[PDB]
Amino acid sequence: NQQDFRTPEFEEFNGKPDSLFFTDGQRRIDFILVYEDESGTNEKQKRKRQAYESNLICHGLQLEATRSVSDKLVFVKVHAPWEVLCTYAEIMHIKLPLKSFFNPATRSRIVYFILSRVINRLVSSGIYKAAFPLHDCRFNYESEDISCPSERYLLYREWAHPRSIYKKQPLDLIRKYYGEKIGIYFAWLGYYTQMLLLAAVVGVACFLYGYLDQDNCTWSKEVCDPDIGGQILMCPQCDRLCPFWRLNITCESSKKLCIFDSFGTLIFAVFMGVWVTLFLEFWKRRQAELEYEWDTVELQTCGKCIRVTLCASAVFFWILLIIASVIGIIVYRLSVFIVFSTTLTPQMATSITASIISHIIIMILNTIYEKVAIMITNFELPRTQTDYENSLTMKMFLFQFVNYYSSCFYIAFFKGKFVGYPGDPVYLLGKYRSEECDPGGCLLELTTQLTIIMGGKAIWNNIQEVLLPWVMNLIGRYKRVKITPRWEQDYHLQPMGKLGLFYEYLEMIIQFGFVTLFVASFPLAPLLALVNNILEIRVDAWKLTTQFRRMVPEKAQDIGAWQPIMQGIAILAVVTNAMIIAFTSDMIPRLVYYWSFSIPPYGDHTYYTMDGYINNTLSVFNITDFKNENPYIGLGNYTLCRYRDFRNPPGHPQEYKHNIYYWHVIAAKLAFIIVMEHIIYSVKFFISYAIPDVSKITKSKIKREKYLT
Amino acid sequence: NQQDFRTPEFEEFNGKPDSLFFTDGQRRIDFILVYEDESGTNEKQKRKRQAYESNLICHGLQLEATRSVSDKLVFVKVHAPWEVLCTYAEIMHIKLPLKSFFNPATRSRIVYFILSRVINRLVSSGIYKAAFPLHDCRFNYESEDISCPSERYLLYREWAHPRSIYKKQPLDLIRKYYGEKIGIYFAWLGYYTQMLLLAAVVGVACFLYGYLDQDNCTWSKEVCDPDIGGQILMCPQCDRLCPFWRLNITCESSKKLCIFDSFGTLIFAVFMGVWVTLFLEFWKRRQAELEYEWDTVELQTCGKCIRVTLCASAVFFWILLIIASVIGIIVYRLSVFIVFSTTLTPQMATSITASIISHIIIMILNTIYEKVAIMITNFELPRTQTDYENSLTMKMFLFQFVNYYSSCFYIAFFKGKFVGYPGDPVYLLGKYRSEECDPGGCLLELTTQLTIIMGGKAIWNNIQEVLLPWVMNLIGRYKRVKITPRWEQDYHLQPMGKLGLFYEYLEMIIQFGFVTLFVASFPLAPLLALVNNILEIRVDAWKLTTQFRRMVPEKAQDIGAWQPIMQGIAILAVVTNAMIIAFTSDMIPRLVYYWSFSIPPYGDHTYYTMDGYINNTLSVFNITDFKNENPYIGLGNYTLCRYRDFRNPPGHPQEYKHNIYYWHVIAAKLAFIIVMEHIIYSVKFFISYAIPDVSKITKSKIKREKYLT
Ligand SMILES: [Ca+2]
Ligand SMILES: [Ca+2]
Ligand SMILES: [Ca+2]
Ligand SMILES: [Ca+2]
Ligand SMILES: [Ca+2]
Ligand SMILES: [Ca+2]
Repeated sequence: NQQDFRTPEFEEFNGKPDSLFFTDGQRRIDFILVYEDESGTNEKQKRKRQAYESNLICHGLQLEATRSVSDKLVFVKVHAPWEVLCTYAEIMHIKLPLKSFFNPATRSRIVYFILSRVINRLVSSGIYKAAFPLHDCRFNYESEDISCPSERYLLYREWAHPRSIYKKQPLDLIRKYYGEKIGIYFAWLGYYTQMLLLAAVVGVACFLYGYLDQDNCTWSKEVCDPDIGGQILMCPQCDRLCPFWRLNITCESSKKLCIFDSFGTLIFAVFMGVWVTLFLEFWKRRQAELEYEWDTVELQTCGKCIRVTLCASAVFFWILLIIASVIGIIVYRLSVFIVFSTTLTPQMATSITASIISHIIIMILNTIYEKVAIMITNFELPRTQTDYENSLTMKMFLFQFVNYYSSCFYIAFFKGKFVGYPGDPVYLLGKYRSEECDPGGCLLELTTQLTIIMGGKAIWNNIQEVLLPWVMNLIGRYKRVKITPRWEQDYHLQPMGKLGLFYEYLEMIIQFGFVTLFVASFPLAPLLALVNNILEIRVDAWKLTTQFRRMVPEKAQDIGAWQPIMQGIAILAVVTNAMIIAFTSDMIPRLVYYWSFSIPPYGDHTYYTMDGYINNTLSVFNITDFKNENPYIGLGNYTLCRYRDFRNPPGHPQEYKHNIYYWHVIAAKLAFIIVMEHIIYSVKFFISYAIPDVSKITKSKIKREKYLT
Repeated sequence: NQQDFRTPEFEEFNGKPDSLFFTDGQRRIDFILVYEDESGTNEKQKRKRQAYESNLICHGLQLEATRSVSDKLVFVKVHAPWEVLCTYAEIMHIKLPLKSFFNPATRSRIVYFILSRVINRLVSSGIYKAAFPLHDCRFNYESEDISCPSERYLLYREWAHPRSIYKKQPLDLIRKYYGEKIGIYFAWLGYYTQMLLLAAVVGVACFLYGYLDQDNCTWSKEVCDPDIGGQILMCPQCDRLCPFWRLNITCESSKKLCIFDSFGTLIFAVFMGVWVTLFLEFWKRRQAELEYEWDTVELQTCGKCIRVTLCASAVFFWILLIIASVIGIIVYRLSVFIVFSTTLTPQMATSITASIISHIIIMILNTIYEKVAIMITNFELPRTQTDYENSLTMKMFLFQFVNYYSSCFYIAFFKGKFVGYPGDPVYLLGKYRSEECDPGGCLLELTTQLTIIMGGKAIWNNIQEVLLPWVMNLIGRYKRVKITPRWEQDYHLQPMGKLGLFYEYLEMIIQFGFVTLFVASFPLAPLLALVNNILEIRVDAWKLTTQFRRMVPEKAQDIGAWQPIMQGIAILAVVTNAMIIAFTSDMIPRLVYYWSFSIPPYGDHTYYTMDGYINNTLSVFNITDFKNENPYIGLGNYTLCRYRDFRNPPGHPQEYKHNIYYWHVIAAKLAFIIVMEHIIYSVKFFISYAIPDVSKITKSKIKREKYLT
């Protein structure tokens, strides 16, 4: 309980480069503690470190220290004798196999438990420079020792190296080497990849059906027609800066719509609801199977309400701030301002530099959000580590959810919806002319945004994720910080800090939200997600195996707080897809025209048809602007312009007002929303109620194991 | 293992009327087995009974039999010695209080467990006439024995007698005497009564707000106006049998609407969604509290799929049959036919007799449904008793759900909705003129039906429930089947058969469905339910204590399969209330007229107002009927009649077609449905997520008990 003595066997030796044992070689190394003490504060640090070491030795752990070959750095090897391992395996209910005994992962876990009981506070408060377990050997080179298995080498060769991208991951080996948390994360990623493969095959089928039926979409042919669509003049989208544009300029865009706005996309949206339900249920079954196999199950007021309300209010305030930041696209404006202030076509180079600066600002904002969430959680800390982790997960996920989906939601649901008509357009404030929809359409803009986020941004994210730890290691290597032992080699690696796997989970949860919430836009989201995940498994494995210092293995029977998050995203996905199809997409007006507006009562066609849809939906507008300016007159000599709305034509008794067509279309949209939501929710409830939570084989295996034990 | 010997101490004695002990008096009676054997089948029955008795005695139970004072009836008293009780309390993990030992309830439970291990099959197959525990004494008279506590007498005096209706139930005493199932049922009933009191106070507040604001509802004043509402002629509701009726005849009805169709009802519907959420959550908390207090927690393929599909198809077929039976009101028609074939104003007597016959047919149909559900479950029996009970519960609940709510759903959502217009009315088949809405309105009809079901039918149900066991006992008493001992007295009581508490739960679940699903009609449903439950607690207690033979105590940590049923009813209630308000109620058209149809664009009023609503919603109709008959001409000389729809007036370019008003109203209804459903579901999710499942005090109490033990 006192600093009776220092670490015994204080001697230096690094002759063996791949030695995981002590100088004698009988007992292996289960932990390494790195500190520098040779050079008022220094004496206090020395005293505290000596006291901690003496207390640790008093518990039975064997510690011995060696100075670094390259001085003022001291590495203390920590090993647990057999009696200590047995007593703390009796204390901590570890399911050993009963018909070298403990694999190094569980040995390191036990030693870390011992360090925690009497380490994190010391490391944080400059007492210890580092504290970490040891890898077997270099990932690319076999271990010199023959007795010691180089399972890190095999893990790199068959699972982490890109040459083995097609091989299924050795999840048992991953769980054995890194622990249950990493293993369950990678198992979930693989299962997600398989389900994405299924959804991607179905989505490609629907996309191909839409693609083959391309020349037979009448409205696009009318749009591209120089007569039907070439003689339609559209009102300007802004004051004295947008010109009267004919519809022909959207012709190419219209073609893309016939591939992304068709009944195939609706069928695929229904199938995607079903697929999300199946994904959740079969993940529950697989999670139960993993719980059985890996034995992951183990056992170890007014003021509070006011604090909770205050923290929730602060979270809501910062969420609003992030909403304003993203919708206000202030990052791009700031990047442009910085580029202009600071100083092979110049346009593309300037765009690339602006994008790079925007990405840097984005990552800085992300770490700012992390800091804010940490501060808020500390402000309302319940001091329970699991509860603290869940609360921080929820806060950070909300921040990232807003930061990533605010632009998409604005494009889908709030961009161009409230614009009025060219006469008396809506002005929110002194700021004028709330932006209207793009000439191609809001659905096409949303599809383009999703393609950019899922196609290029995912690749750039993977490249940055694979290069950042490598660069951080390379700068240390060039910093000069000849043969090097194992502990020093692992010391010069980037330590995966707290909530390291949290970001890996968060990236995939954001991808899942992109795939499910906005699947009504384009059916190729599952395919892009599939490609990204196939790359992501290997990039995460490679960066964890090589570039990152080994973490203490943990245990977890589930992905954690992400399960309710995914369930909530699944619930929200039905509503979001229904809204996108009804509001963002133009399929409902086309269907209504085909079934109600082309018949004799409201048309001149004897049977249902789609021709004339373009000419019979664009409301006319004579140039009579309210003087509450009238920018149209100065632009050109045009007299009548047609806009995308269902107002009454000029000269009507109630002109520029919603007619029967508008309310019929609105009723159709709302009825579609209600029908789709109710049908999809009923199907999801039936599927969840008709699927066992645990696997059929797992029940029998558990029963047999209980019978035999 | 063989019939070595018969029951020892075979002797007769009934001198002590309230003796729960044997003839000696040292050991009490824990069970009574009643049989008759003194008079080829008889010898086999005798041999089997003797073998069973010998096997039972071999296990250590002490049995002795006495012949009835009034012959051929033999009662065998069964008692368990101390060693047997100890060994089977070690076998069955009973939480005894460790700082006469076993109360008679648990003694009877243990003895019944012993009987089952080596009784139900014997009783079913005529081997034993009966097998039951014993009450302490007569409910109205103190036990003669002083040592024996007459807790049945106290239970009747303070909880079951109607004189103690206002006193809170002694739930601990109920659990001690009857067991955990009965105790938890009564605790749930009491908690339901309290929550109903809260909801009823709020509903009475809303009803009073609607009642005070009665003279200021303009549309009812217009309806009752001899000028505005007296000059409106309505089209007949049927062919050549309904006359042209002026609106004045509905004036009184309109007044009632101003009390049941107002913003107060909407506010109360929102509050009722919130109240259902709070009810479920606080019941979860109370259930956890009871689990702690009473220690209720204890421990003891293609062909199958084809069988499941076949059984589900049969269930669906019978559900459709019950739908047709109830909507077809065949019970009332059959009762009228029977009355006419068989044979102080005659009208009221005939109506009362028809109602009595209808009630008899209803109870016969209920037992038929029970038999059908039993047969289906036996057809697909998984042979697990808990699973069998849950499946039978689901089947019987579905049958009763249909049988009780089909009429209400038809009135609310399918009666008068699809009628077309007087020109070319819709004919489903050769059967003509699908019935239109009542002149008062579908909402008033639904409110009247709910009042009849909740107000009078509940009282009649309570009267029948309290009289049926009493009559069945009285007929046995008059059958002559002088002093009588305890076992004979309890023998002459109606045995509460299998799933006896199932019906008690089912009645309250049906009442809960009536309260929640259709609360948008009238806000007084919680008050009527509160009165009915206040009576129901006492009637159930009285009929269980006095008129029914005592049941073996059981254990259950929850109400059972009824919890998911109530959760599903709660989920469906939001949708049903939204549909009722939007579709069944006329509030949405009134709101639209006040905000959109009374302004200058569609009205002549400078500001928002409700006057002129009646004259500006009833579509006109000139007498021009299709000849696909034209019954209107022969009825009278009227030329133009006004009907409740939004078709175009005659002479319009597209006359008798839905106009902009109809689609505006439909869009308003659907938007209200979407908004209300989403808001209510979000609020329910937030409330469930912000309420701990277990009580705050219960957590600390469990922690303290674990610390001290
Ligand atoms: Ca990545
Ligand atoms: Ca990653
Ligand atoms: Ca399931
Ligand atoms: Ca009753
Ligand atoms: Ca009852
Ligand atoms: Ca809760």
